[PDB]
Amino acid sequence: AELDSLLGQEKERFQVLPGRDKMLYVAAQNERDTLWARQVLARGDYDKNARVINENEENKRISIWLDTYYPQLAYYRIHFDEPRKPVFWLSRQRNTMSKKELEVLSQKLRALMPYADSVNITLMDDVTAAGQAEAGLKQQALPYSRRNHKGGVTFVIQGALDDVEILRARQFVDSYYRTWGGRYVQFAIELKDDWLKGRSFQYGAEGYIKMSPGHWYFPSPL
Amino acid sequence: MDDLVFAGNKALYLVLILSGWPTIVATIIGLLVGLFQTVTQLQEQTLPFGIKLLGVCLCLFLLSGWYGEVLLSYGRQVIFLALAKG
Amino acid sequence: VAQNALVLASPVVLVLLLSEVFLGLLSRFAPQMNAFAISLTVKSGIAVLIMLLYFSPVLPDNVLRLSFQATGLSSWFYERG
Amino acid sequence: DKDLLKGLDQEQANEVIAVLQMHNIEANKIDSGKLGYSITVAEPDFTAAVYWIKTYQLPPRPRVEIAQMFPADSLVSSPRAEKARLYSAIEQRLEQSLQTMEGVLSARVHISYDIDAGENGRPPKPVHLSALAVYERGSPLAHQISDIKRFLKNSFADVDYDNISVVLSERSDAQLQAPGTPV
Amino acid sequence: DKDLLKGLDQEQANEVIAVLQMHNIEANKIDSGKLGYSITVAEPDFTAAVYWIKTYQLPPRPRVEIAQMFPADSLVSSPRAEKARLYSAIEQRLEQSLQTMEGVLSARVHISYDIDAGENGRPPKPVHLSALAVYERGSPLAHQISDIKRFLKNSFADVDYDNISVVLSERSDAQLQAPGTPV
Amino acid sequence: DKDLLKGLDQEQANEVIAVLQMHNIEANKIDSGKLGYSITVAEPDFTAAVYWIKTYQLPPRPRVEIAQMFPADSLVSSPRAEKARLYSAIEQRLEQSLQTMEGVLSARVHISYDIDAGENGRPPKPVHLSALAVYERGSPLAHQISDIKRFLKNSFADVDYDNISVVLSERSDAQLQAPGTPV
Amino acid sequence: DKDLLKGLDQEQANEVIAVLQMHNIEANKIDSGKLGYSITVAEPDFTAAVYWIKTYQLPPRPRVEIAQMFPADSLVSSPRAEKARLYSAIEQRLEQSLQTMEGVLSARVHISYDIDAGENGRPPKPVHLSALAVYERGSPLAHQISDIKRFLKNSFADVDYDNISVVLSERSDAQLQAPGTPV
Ligand SMILES: CCCCCCCCCCCC[N+](C)(C)[O-]
Ligand SMILES: CCCCCCCCCCCC[N+](C)(C)[O-]
Repeated sequence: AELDSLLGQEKERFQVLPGRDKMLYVAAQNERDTLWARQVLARGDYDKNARVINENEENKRISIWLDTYYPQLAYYRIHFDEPRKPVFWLSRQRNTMSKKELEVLSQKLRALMPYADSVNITLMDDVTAAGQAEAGLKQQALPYSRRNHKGGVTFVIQGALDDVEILRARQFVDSYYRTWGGRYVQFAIELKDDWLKGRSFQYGAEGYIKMSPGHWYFPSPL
Repeated sequence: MDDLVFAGNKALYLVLILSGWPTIVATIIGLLVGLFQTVTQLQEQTLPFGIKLLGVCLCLFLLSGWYGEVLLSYGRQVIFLALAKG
Repeated sequence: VAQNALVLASPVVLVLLLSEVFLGLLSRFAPQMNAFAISLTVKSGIAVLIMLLYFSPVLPDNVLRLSFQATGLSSWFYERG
Repeated sequence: DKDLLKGLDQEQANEVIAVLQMHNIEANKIDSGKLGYSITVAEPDFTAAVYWIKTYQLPPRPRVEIAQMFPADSLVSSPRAEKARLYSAIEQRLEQSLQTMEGVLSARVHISYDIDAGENGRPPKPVHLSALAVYERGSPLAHQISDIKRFLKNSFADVDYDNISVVLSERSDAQLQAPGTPV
Repeated sequence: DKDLLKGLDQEQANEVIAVLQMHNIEANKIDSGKLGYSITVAEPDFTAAVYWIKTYQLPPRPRVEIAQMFPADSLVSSPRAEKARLYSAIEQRLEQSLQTMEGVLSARVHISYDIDAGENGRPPKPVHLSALAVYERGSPLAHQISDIKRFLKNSFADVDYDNISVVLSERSDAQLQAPGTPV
Repeated sequence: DKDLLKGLDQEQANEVIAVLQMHNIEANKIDSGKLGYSITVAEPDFTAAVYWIKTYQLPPRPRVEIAQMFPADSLVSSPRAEKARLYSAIEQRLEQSLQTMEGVLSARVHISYDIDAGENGRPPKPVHLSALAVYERGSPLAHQISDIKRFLKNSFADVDYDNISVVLSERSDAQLQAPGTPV
Repeated sequence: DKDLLKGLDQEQANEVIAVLQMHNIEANKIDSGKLGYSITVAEPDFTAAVYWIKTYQLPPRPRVEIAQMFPADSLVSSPRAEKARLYSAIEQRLEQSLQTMEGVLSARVHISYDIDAGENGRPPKPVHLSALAVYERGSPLAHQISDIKRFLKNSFADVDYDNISVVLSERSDAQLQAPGTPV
């Protein structure tokens, strides 16, 4: 009685992989499917050892391990489109490593993932990431402000936003995060009683002058 | 405002309390005499008046004191509420 | 004016009518009972008792709903010149 | 088989079955007539079924409508009660109209009950409206918010596009395959 | 066969049958008379039927109309109740007239109930109207909105074209072929 | 076997079973009909079961709603009692609507009852709202607070984003495997 | 065996058993039906059981709620009684909501009753609140006080963070091992 025969009438929905620790790994696409699988094992419909996995869970677990043994590594995300050959995106500028060090890192990752045959390490450009973020906001025509730090970039979107703006914003952010992960760019959405949508000015003898950003804001009377 | 509502309510409340006992005894005497006149068939009609006059006067004697204490306390209270503002 | 007054007084008139008919019905079993004279002893207490319950709405009822307002001048007066 | 629930009505029973099937729990519905419906599951699945019944707070409660607080049977009706009943009927009629639009599967609507004051002696406040709705998969939600706002705006004497909130969502994936029976 | 629903009314049963057939589920309607109608399906389709009944919130509720909140049976009516019944009857009569236009299959109408205040001591506000309608396939919707607006404008003492909202949609594809029976 | 609790309600028993199962205590539910449900456990687990029942203060109580304090069957309603019932019905209808949003499992809502003064002869104070909600695992809570605030803002005549508090949390780990039986 | 107590409620018996077991005293609960529960212990433990029953003043008294002093079944109500019932129901509804937050086991809330005066002719004083709660082991209490304060602040028309007191504590060690039987 194979495991695939127990998961259901739809077959392609799940993917079964053998691992070097002599254990079966079931790859799922989402939470709902993950629980649909986990019920089978925990019920005890299968006799040997098995485990269920997904992209989000493994990203978390790997990050927890990196936090301990490589506490200063700058990286983005691990993609599992082909679960036998993951792709690990590292920053080109923020990391200094030798080729040898990169190889060792690769081997230790392979030791953490007994279901993977090899891990491909790829270097990505931060300017590229930041640019694609800004272009996506301009393309949606959301109002925003950008702030830069030595280790990251923030976009703040705030004010009395309209329903359409909210919808489009939340869709875009959800899309981008899936590609680049949260580790470098943060998007903050905050509603305020402010019709200027975060712009601010001072009136002097020379007329209007644009204020620097900040925490405090003038709640609109209008 | 609420002082006005409170004082006006209390006025009706005091009317009710003071008048209640005489009207009760005049009721009970009216019922008892009316029944008695059916239990023995007698068609008199001043007998209720004769008895209930004595009944009401007696309880006016009894309550003569509490009547004056209640009204004094109320008068002092409302004079304070009227004048003591600051 | 008469309508408003009746509409507002009604709740007390009803209870005092029911009271007097109730006593008249009771009199059937004891025809020497002066059901009229009993009602005079009772009705004043009943009146004050009931009005004491429905007393507090009197404050809002009059203050706003009955007070005249500047907007009505348009309908009650016009210029003939 | 272990008894989970007894004395259900029809509309509770079917909601419980739906939620269990979604999590791969095979359940059985039995009808006892005057005693209502009963729901049963196998022992290997009992623990899980208990955990989901707790998490989703099943069986569901009945829907609440404001008209239930102000029965017309009362001997006296203030203006406040009549005005409340009126608004509580308009809400239901709008919901039933939105369900007829193209693609909408269900919706809910809310009105600002200023009836919580009589507005006796005060100039009456403007109306505010909110709507929630669910769409078929593959619907351009952004382009459809406009229609809803346009339709609601003219249903009242004074409403501004600024005062109308609209939230839309898509249908989840379809549950078509049956759950597996315990070994 | 598994029981989905019992004690349905005729107009509810035909709605459930229609919705299930659209998704390729063969269903059966049984009549018990005083006990109403029953709906049954095969086991392979039970799960799907449950999920669709949940998703559409079947069986449908009865239709709401504002005159139900203000029955004439009472000896008393304020001006507010009478005025409410009047508008609640005009709405229905307009829908019944629009259904007679060329190509229209169904429609629904809403009027601004300004009676949610008395308009006592105060000038009465202008009327607002909204209408929804469904058309046969191949109808020039753009050129048909004008006719509706023109017709509705004159049904009231004071209405502006700006205050009339109209939303139109086409009939979906016809369900003519019967669903396949489970093997 | 030792008796823990007797004469329980159905909804009141399934909570006890849930809490015990979470701590690896195998329990049994028995039905005596008019006498209700009974809960029993083995002796080796009796001590632990007692400690948990105390710690969680089981069995749970009935849930409270303000309308229970001012029954509509009274002889008279003060304006206070009418206004209270009204608010205590809007609260429930909002909770039932929030549960329909995508991903929300449960929620609770609170409104500022300004009615603790009549506001008669006073300028009425602004409304304040609070909400709690539980989400499915893997939800970006930060990005989802915006939707809730937007939706609640327009449900009332006068509310500022500053006056709305929202607290969100995720579902705990699922209890799927059954507890072990004492040796 | 010596009789300690007779005629207990179910909720009084389980609290007594819990406190005796904590001090290593093996106790027995007996059911006499209409006569309630009885509690018995062995002679070597009798003295200790007596001393602990005195120290904790067992059995517990019933829980007190302000609504009990002003039953809603009265035929008359002052403004003061109505206002009291109102606040006595808000307190309970808040305690019931706090118990749903993450990892809170139990909580208590208190509200400042201004209702003991009409504040007659005076600007009515602002409201004050107090809350107690019990957390699970390993909770960052310091970081969790903020959430509670935030949630309470918006539940009322006028509350300042300065006027809210919050006290938190962790759960004691678990009593899992059974007491030893007297030799
Ligand atoms: C026909 C008698 C009407 C009497 C109404 C006034 C009652 C109060 C009399 C004063 C107090 C009692 N007392 C005995 C001193 O007269
Ligand atoms: C008609 C109301 C009842 C009769 C009492 C009226 C008040 C009379 C004055 C009370 C004086 C009391 N006193 C003698 C202690 O001063």
